[PDB]
Amino acid sequence: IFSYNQDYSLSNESSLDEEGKGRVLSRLTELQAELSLKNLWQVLIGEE
Amino acid sequence: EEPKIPNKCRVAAWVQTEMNLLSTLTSKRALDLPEIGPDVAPVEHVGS
Amino acid sequence: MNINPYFLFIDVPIQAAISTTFPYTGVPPYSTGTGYTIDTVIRTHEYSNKGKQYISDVTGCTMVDPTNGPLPEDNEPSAYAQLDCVLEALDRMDEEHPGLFQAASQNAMETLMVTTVDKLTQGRQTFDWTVCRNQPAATALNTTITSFRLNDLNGADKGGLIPFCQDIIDSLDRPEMTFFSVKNIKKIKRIPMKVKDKITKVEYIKRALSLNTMTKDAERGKLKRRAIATAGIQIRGFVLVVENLAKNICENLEQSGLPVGGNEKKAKLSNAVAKMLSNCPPGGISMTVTGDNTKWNECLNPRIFLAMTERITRDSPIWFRDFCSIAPVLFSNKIARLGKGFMITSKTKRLKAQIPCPDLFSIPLERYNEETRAKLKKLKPFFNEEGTASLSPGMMMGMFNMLSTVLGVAALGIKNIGNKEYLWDGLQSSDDFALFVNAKDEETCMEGINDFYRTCKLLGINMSKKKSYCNETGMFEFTSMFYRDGFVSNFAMELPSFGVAGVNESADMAIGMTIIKNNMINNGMGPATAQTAIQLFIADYRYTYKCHRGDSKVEGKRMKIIKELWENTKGRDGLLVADGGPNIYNLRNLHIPEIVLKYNLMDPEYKGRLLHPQNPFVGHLSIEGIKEADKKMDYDAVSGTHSWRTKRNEEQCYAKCCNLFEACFNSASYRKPVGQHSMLEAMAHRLRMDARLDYESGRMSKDDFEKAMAHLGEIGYI
Amino acid sequence: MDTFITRNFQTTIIQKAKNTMAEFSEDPELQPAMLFNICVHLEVCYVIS
Amino acid sequence: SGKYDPDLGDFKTIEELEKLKPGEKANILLYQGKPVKVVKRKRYSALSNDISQGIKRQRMTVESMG
Amino acid sequence: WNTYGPIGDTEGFERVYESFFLRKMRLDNATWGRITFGPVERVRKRVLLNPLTKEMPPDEASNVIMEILFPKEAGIPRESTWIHRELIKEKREKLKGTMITPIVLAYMLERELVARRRFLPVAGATSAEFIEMLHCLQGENWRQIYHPGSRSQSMIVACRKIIRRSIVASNPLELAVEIANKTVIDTEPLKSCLAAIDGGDVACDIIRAALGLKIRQRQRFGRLELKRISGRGFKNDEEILIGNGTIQKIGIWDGEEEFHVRCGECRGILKKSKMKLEKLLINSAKKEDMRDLIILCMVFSQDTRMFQGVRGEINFLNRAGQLLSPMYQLQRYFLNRSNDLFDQWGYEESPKASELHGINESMNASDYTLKGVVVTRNVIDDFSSTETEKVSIT
Amino acid sequence: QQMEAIVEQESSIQGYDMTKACFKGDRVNSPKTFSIGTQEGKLVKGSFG
Repeated sequence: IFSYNQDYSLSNESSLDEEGKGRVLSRLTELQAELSLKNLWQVLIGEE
Repeated sequence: EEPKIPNKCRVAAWVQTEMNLLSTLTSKRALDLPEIGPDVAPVEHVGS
Repeated sequence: MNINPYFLFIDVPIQAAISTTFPYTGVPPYSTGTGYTIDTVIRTHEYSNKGKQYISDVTGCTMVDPTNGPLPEDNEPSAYAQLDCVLEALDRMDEEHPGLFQAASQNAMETLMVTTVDKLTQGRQTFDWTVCRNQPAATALNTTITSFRLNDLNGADKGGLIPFCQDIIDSLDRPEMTFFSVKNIKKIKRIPMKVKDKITKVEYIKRALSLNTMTKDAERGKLKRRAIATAGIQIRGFVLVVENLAKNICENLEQSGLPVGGNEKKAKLSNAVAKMLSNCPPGGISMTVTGDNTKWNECLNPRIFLAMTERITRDSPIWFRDFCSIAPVLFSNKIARLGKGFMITSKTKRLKAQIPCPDLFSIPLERYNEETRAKLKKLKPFFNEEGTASLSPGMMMGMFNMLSTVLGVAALGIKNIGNKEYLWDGLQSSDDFALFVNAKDEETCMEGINDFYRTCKLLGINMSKKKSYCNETGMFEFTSMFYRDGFVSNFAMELPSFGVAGVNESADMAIGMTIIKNNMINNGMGPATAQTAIQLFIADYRYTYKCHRGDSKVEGKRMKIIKELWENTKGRDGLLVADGGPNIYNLRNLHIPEIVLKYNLMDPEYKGRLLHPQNPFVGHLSIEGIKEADKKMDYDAVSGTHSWRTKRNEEQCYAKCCNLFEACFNSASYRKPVGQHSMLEAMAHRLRMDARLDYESGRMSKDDFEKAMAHLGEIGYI
Repeated sequence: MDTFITRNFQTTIIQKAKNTMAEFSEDPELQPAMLFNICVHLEVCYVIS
Repeated sequence: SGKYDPDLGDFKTIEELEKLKPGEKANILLYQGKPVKVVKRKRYSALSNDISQGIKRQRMTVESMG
Repeated sequence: WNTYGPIGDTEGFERVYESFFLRKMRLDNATWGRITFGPVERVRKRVLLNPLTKEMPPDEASNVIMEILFPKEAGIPRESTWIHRELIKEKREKLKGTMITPIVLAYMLERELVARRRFLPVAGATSAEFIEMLHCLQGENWRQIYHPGSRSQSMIVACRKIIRRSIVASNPLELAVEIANKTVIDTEPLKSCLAAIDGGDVACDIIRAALGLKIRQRQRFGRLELKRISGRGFKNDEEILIGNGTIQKIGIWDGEEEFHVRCGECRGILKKSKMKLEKLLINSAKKEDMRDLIILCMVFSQDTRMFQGVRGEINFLNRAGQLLSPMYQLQRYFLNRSNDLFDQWGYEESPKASELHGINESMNASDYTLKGVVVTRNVIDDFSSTETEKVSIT
Repeated sequence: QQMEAIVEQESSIQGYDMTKACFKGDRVNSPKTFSIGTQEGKLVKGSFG
């Protein structure tokens, strides 16, 4: 599980290398920043 | 105060004479205008 | 011989010499507006007096409802609009277009969910109820935000316009309403302070629904004065959303002249007339009605606009449908403020006194002038005790331009009544419509014109039979643009635009030259006219800034220094017209800033001095206007000594917070910052990093570092 | 929101998300946030794999 | 990757960031503030290539099952 | 200060204000010619007011500006800096060594990158270089000759090749987008000139739809660009006998409709009813373009005369070897043999009027025109409200 | 402006430039004359200037 605030929970820490987690987190952070710039972040409502 | 309406007047004669006189050449000239840059294109030559 | 300028039209068509007819060189008419406002209220209620008259139990103000009222039996203006006919016109428009209503409503909703509250800061002056005056939109919004904080109202901090509109609607239910009012306390001096004032629910409702009034003095081509109304901040969001929706709908409609402006409108006009000429049957006649609607807003009931909003959003979320229907409700129960009141004077004692509106009826009416006597005798029924007029029916000018245009286009698009052997179509834009009726003869053309007039009368639209005429297609006028035999003369009315822009030397010059070139492109200004405009503008520009040619013997403070510079520098063709340099601009190079134009001709010392990297005359905070010149016009200038700014003519809180944030993050001034954290911590982190970097680079001393660190320490982000 | 989805996501991921929503009878237009969430889920899965 | 993680102390500039060998952890500021922890990359990335290859594998699987 | 005081640095102006000095260079080296005082026909067009170093959308422009002149606050570079890496490094090197306030440079870069487009009356060339001087070049009753001091064809060809490659396979969209975003033109993927120009050839529009970009919502039929004006057409299937004697089951539009029609340099207005063309108004632009417009509008209108005018056979395919719908087969047949429906269409008296004048089957401005066709000696300006409405991709 | 337009119209008719012809005339075109005034019910012409 990955969160938009640059934190994650992994059942096993060896499943993904440093690069994979870093890249997914970078994509999530870019999406968050773009949403905030477009003001969709607050309007956005999660999977619950 | 009651509103003061404009007077209802007739055709004068000084207006016509002034219209005639202000529209005639005089040896005296006052209207002067600042210079502009050299004209190099044909279009600005025609304009000049 | 007696001269006669009108004789010019004997040898020239009127359209060709139309520019000379308009007196757009003299002083435009300028102005109490209370009389005009009372007259407007009187006329608005008079046109709808036959409607249903009741008393609002939410505010206690009398209301007149013309909708679904008696059908007019006379040519006089009628606001009695039948709802079924409006829905029929809307349905015909929907059928004639593929799901346009759904697309427009969805796009409006999407752009609404993205809109921020600060968009309400744009526009013009707005009515502020905390002071019951007219204040700049930004100040009014800030004051209302501040007041809402006291009564447990929030959503402005939440960002988007949805929470702001939600808590605005909530505010109408609070049993009280607390805010800060200006108190001009006497101490003799009059010092303004903030006093925590409170008002009840009914008073707050009246304040929110009140519409402030002012005189439309800027008008140029109308003898009789009209009153323009400014609304409060509690209607701005809803009116904005409905206007955006109506713009979305009308943009697709080929019959709508708005919001396209400039050569686009000419293109639309010519294309429409060509289309109608093509569509004419064989030997039939396509007559053009040049129409100029009057009482275009004193007959449009806001209830019809409520119905139009509901029908337009036929398939949309219930929450959005409710949200976009609030503006018609607020307008249908609006109240009108009344100027500053009449003035009564006695000449036997040289005494005069202005009577505030709340005291209008505190005086025997036998003392007002007979005209105002009748005005008040007719306004008494709707007069509120506080000094406002209950004005439910009709609209004030300028609010629903797009929605009214959409209603007009709906009327236009019916295109037939009873399957009679004719058709009609036209252009409509905000109180100006041009109609085209095609038939097999003139008689049927006017049968169609009369049918269209009747249909308009069924929606509250009342075309002016005095300001309108009809002729053959190929010659008419639309919004002061004249079409004749394919020739569309842009009526030369941009003349009052050659004065200095009054922002600074270089910027004013760039704006003026760009204006000249744009006029050449658009209005057909001839090359000789453009050269003479350059000459006149340069004369005015030199005079206004006291900088003539250095050689000339004119005297002045800066002129002596210009004279000195004239011979202190050899290269004399590189100086700027602000430095007494010779003019170099011509038609071929109106698109180039002069600083780059004269860059080669300058002298090394001159260009070094003028184009210094640092100038005490140039400041970062002065760059705000470097993009758009206030309409936002784009101009190209160059950084230099002549890029200065003129002297100025929770305020400090917000102002200095924003200024400091910009000074810390220099990138903020250009693009919107991004972050989900408090401003304080961002500034603290940035300043800590900057202090460390300054020390490591040797730019800060050790004692300086310790001090900084302590402070940043105290703040709580170290 | 749909404009952001079009700009920041490839047409392929958008098509896959739309197909998934259709399988569940959920309208992508009426729930743009859910469509964005599904697109992000697909993108992160592809990025992981 | 990660949050502030104050174990590194103060932040470091881009020039000092380059000094770190690949795979290290650094404490940086993102956008206007927003402290975060970053890891120097050992490669160059192409999201479009990854998405295209994922789609290719997905359709290969679909065809093979079909 | 302009007279005496500190003397600054002159280097920065050589490159910082590059656009202005390029404007001056284009003006100085331009060559002027004669002046034609005769009337000039002008069309209202969406033109780019000023030339751009590399046209990009506003958001990409802002991100690039920040990446250039704001080294800090550059979190997670998006999929835009790699595309414009050359521009980033060039502008970075050029602007280094200056001391001007950053906001001035940011605004100048925004001018140099973000596009500015407007509706203008133009006649002749349309590149931004000529638009800069449009105030002098053009004129309601005067014209001047001016010559100011490529990638398009390549992108057209690349998009066509991608379309042909992807169509033949199944699930064309994914393959097409893979090739499009994996392609490059000498420094950059295809999302560097596709995103630059507005619209373009139908292949480019389809590729942009496959990619993420905005495309003008004009209806492309063959080469015709159609913009609906009014009316709703019910597409109902019907069985119609073709002039060749065969019977085809195809969709026909019941109801009246009208469209602004464009093809190359030809503009016009078409009004059609079901199974019949009613009216067509055009301006004289070019013989080839006019013939293409007439034939394509003829095929699109689905006039019964067009069906009865077929004489050969309709079994053609594309370069990928696929059988097309009968509409496009008829389009290809008629374009290949233009003198097929023209002969049997029928003629109509000339449009007797002040300006309306006819055109014959040979495209010469000759009277005794085609039934319905009319050529007006005026300017038809069309295609307003380019909403770029939401469009899906199958 | 208006006079400019006038002259331009003339230029549209015959190719060359007429600003000397309308004002003073030439060997091929007479000076341009408008109707300017009147006297005793008789309208009078007037030079371009």
